[PDB]
Amino acid sequence: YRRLSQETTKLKEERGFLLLLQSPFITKLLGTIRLLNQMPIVKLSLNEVLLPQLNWQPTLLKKLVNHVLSSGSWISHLIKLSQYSNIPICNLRLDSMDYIIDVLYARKLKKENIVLWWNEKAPLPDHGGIQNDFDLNTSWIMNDSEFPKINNSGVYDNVVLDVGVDNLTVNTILTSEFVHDAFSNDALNVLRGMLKEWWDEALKENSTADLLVNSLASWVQNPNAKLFDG
Amino acid sequence: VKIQPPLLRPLAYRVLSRKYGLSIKSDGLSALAEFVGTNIGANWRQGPATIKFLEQFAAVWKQQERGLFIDQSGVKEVIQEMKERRDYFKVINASQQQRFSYNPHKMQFIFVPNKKQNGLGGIAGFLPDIEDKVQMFLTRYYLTNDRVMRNENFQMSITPIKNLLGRDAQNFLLLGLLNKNFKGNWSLEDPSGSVEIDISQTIPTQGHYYVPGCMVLVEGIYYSVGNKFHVTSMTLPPGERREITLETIGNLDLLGIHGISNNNFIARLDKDLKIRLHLLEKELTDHKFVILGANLFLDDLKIMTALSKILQKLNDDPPTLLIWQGSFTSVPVFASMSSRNISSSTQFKNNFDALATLLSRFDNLTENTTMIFIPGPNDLWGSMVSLGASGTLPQDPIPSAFTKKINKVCKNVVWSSNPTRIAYLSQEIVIFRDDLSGRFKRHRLEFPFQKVQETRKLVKTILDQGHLSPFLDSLRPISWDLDHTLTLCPIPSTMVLCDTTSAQFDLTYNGCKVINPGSFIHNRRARYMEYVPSSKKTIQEEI
Amino acid sequence: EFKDPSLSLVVPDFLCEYCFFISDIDFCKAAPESIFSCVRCHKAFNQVLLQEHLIQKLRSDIESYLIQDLRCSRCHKVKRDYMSAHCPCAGAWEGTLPRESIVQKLNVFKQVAKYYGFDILLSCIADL
Ligand SMILES: [Zn+2]
Ligand SMILES: [Zn+2]
Repeated sequence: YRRLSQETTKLKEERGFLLLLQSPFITKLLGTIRLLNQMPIVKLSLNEVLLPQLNWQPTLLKKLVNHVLSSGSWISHLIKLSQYSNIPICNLRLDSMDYIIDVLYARKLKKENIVLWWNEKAPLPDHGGIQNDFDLNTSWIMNDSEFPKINNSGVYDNVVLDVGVDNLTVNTILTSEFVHDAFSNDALNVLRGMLKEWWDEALKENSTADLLVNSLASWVQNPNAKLFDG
Repeated sequence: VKIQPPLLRPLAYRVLSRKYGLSIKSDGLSALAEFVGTNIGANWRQGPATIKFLEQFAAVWKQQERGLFIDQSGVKEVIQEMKERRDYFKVINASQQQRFSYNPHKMQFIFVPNKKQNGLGGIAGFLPDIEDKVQMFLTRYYLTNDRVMRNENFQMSITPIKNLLGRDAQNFLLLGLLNKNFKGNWSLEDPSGSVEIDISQTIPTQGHYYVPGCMVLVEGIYYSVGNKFHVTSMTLPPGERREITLETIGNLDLLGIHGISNNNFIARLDKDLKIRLHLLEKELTDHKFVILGANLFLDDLKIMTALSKILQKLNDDPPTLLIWQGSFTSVPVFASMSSRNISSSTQFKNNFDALATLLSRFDNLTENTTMIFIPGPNDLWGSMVSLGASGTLPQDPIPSAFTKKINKVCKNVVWSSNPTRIAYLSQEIVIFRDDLSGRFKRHRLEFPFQKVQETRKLVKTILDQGHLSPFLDSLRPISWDLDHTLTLCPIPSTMVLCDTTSAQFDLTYNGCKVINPGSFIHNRRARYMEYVPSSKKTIQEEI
Repeated sequence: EFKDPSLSLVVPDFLCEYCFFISDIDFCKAAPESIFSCVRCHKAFNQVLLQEHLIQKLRSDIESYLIQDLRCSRCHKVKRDYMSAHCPCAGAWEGTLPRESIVQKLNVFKQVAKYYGFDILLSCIADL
């Protein structure tokens, strides 16, 4: 169990390279070996791996072989995302799409004259310290997430069309003082223009823009992403 | 020698039915038979020893209940006799606190049956009924008014709000909930009625945090042109000491360790108080308890290193009670929308599993000291809905599903609510973990017109108002029935007023001593504080 | 007289990362092999997330009941006094959220937690 340090040291004094890291205990492995802080490392956390308690050799072999022979495609995708998003290599993750949206939206607002209300390690917007206080209106607006529906029972002898609606949230976003529950319309217009240019770029053969527009709604819902607001 | 019950029956029956006692059951006869079997010998010819042992049985059994029946427990009183030929302190949470109501017209506290003991509780018994929120402010006002009336200075008389309707150009003294009406003006509420206030020429009594929701004594002149009470001075009601507060109800067993009261009868005790006081006066230095700072995080390496440095020092000399307070996770736990990484609940469970490993190398502390854990603002249950913000005050303890290894590693661990009460031999302690300085500073009411004074004002206000949370339902929602746990009545001797926004201090006032532990880590220094039960303090740090 | 032989317990806006797809889910009325998988893609859901969201819903329900308002009996005006015996007219206050509704909801939570193997939700209930 001590050979990890020896291998890391020999790799350090044999070559100056990037390291692919994949484990459910990324911070623990970073803290166990002190030589890891001296090299640029890219993290590729895909956790929640388990054993079948029997015949684990072929499944772990499959995992390792697909990882090693798909690392090329993984790094190609990471290079594409980085060279499009103006973000360094080691600050990106394959599934961390919300971070790019956060940084670009914050940059656009910084070029504007609007306070970012940026927050870290806390899923609440920064309001100057007032946000930690309990309030009736806020507590009512977080928990009213139910969506109504219409159902008219009966027997129909006529033909009925079963249709499906897609991309409703993006259309709603793009289309359309006194009131205290109102969200700042400046930010709304800023993000509307952002989404419009996003749609235009995704139209002209851009996979990254299409994927980011797809993930926009999940970013909106998820409070774990920074720059969140109820 | 195996006896015949018929030839023993008269000896028991005479003593337990003619001189003293009554209603001996068959199991009582069997227990007395086996007792005679143990103390066998020259019996049925030995007078004194058997009858004095029966008198000792009476002296053991008459105190329990009423002693008019003897069930299978006869062996239990026999064992009591055998064993009659630190302990005596308890820690209680807000969930199991005894419920005592109040009635103004008779001016006595009234016991209320506990829904846990008499109710079923199979599905949902913890839900309070509707009228509790109606009666909670009434009870608070009643207690405050009684406290004001018992004061030596006030024997001048206050007048109800509603009686101010017909007169004018006369000064009055009143008290009531100072808050905001629906329109947006400041008003005083009384069980009779409400009026509008005037602040433009108000001179206050300095040293008080005038916050909406606190009872205030108001002096001014009424005017019937509108509905404006032109105030000239505002002052919080004064306080009272523990002895005078108690003596009005004798020495009630509210936090009863010797005995408890119920709906059938009421109890009292003062004979053992001086005995317990003298017992406390000796071997008190050996019975030391140490508390740490707040917001101690079980995720970063620096806090673990500091805790290991503290534990290696504390292992050789284990204290009696060790209290762990503050939030144990630096990030609030809530719903996880990612299935690719470690879930928040699993990470929270993992944070405590390391503590079980770190306690394995300190067997002295584990073996000789009990553990106390107190939830913080953003533990599992609160931050589940409040997401790290303030919420309901009677917080549930840490769930048992996330502490399955601490209870096996250590032989004495207790999880309590945010307000918790411990009853020593002659001391009662309340611990209350939350922020007060910012709450009072931000919502301080304005009047048109060196860091030790802020804590002075905080202590003075919190002791004069006599309630842990002098705020309305809008700011801090409170459970409808458990509000009695937050009432500051028969005020405790010592308050562990943990606050992350106030400097450490050791103030004492009005017969009550208050201690204010700070954050466990600050400016690359770690600080923890130990209190000697002899009204002496010590502060120690390890870099 | 015919009635509905089953109750309803719906969790709104459950997200599938493999599709960025948003839909509700009924823990009582919907058949199995659909609670544990996405509607469009046939990818299994994570169970502890489901149980955590159920706990979130239950705690939010309890808080919402505890933070309710009071309404008069005869007239339906809202209570506007921090302390008062009853309405200026005849009638006593009643809560907007009745007790029987939340009692039945807790009962259906018990039934749901008993049908499937949900130890964490059982421990969540047992701590009350
Ligand atoms: Zn899917
Ligand atoms: Zn009415």
